[PDB]
Amino acid sequence: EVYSQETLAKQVLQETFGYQQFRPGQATIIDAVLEGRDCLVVMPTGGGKSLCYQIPALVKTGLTIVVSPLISLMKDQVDQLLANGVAAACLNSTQSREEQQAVLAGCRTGQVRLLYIAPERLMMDNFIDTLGYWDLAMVAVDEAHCISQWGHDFRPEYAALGQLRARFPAVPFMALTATADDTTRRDIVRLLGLDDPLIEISSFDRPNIRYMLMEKFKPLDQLMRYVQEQRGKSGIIYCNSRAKVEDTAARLQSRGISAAAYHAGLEHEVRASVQEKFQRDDLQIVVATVAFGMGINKPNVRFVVHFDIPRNIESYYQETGRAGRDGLPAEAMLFYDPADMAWLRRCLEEKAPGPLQDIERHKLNAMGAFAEAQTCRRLVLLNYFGEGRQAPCGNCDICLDPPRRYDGLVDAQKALSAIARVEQRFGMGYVVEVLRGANNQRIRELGHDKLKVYGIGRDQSQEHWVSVIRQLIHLGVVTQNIAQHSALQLTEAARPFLRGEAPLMLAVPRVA
DNA sequence: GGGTCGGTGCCTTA
Ligand SMILES: [Zn+2]
Repeated sequence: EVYSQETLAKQVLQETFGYQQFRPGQATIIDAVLEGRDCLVVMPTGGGKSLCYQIPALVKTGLTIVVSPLISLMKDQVDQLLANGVAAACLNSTQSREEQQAVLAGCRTGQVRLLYIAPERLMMDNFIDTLGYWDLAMVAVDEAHCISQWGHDFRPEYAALGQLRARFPAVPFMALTATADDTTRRDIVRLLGLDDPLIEISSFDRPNIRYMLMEKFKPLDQLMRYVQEQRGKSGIIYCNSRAKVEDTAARLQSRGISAAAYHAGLEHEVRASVQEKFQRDDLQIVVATVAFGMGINKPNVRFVVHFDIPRNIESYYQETGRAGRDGLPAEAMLFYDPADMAWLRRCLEEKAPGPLQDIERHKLNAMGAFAEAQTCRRLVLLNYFGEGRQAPCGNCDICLDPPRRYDGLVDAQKALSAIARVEQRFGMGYVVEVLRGANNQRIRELGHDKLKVYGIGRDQSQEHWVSVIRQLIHLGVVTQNIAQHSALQLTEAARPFLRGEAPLMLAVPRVA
């Protein structure tokens, strides 16, 4: 029968949307849902995510409920559908009671064909009761990765949508998202109760995006230099904390660079104005927390900067994926400091042990492995998402500037010697002063001139040496014990490196 | 030389 349903779908594709043909995989997804099967759609490339549920919604007789994470997303999606003559509506707190009653009346009557709604509203026990007295044709959960990303802590009603799926077993369910690795895919199936879903995964390759990493040495200065080299094209700078995004914004506005902070601490209409100025290109740069995310419709973001490393590869992929949507060259730049990773691990140890923390820890660890990789950045991303590839890309920082290594036994002995010289007590900021024998008070107030480690490594610049110590921490030769003021202690692997018995190769740092 | 670093959003009708 399959041919009959697709022709009805093809007609909707042409009549209400004006498009000519289905693109590869669109037909197979729409076919599946039109014959009653559940579906999980992971579409990082393709741009036809919304059509995958909106077209079967218009072919099926009955109501389609679209679960949506953001009020602004609901409104934008409803607006586009009404512009196409489709009877779409949404429900949210910003409406009046009279407005909501009219939406619900249209739902009972069937005037409304697609209803956009947040999980917190839909999962109310009495609301689900009134659903039974409608003609429900399909449920589609947009940005379904929220089920897993938020359903366990931030917004628990995202994990309750399975209760809805169990209440209406004969109504097909769709989960659709742009970013999801294997763990997230199975979690969506599990928490949503999809019954043997068709799983369709498109490619994660964005050839026009250039993945770049720079080691954080003087962060603000490097961030200043990178932006001033962008010569006024649009971009986003992500940081962790609201305080940081507010500070950095003011520093760039101190130069005359068009830049504005964005975070959830700002009143909402401020958020709408910054998002709108940015999108109409009257604002060059947005400094932002993760709050600046879903629903940003801007085709010409030319750079996305991560001033702080994200928590997992999915977040990094989704965030860098906002760049170069027009297909023209764009750049992703990550300012990496291993200290930011250890800060992220603390935040994780701060939470309850168990399987959820085990996964968050592995996701974090994989992100740190992406940052530390001495191989094509694109090969790490693609394979992490299960898309097998071995050919390096030629458009990452590893491919364009291959790593170069030098014998570090000399420099690492000079460093490993000077860190034992303090008896495990100084931090990295202290220890690197003695290796370049700069003149200051505690190198005499404690008496740290009468060591031959003082003034031994002025030969090379400051970035070179703290890079060495970071490399030794990564190899397990030095620890950073933050339980005693970030002092560098020495481990048991340190021994053969001071003796010169073990060979050692170190990479030069990432610098522009 | 400076994060002393968390951060994401629905929904309120006793
Ligand atoms: Zn590459």
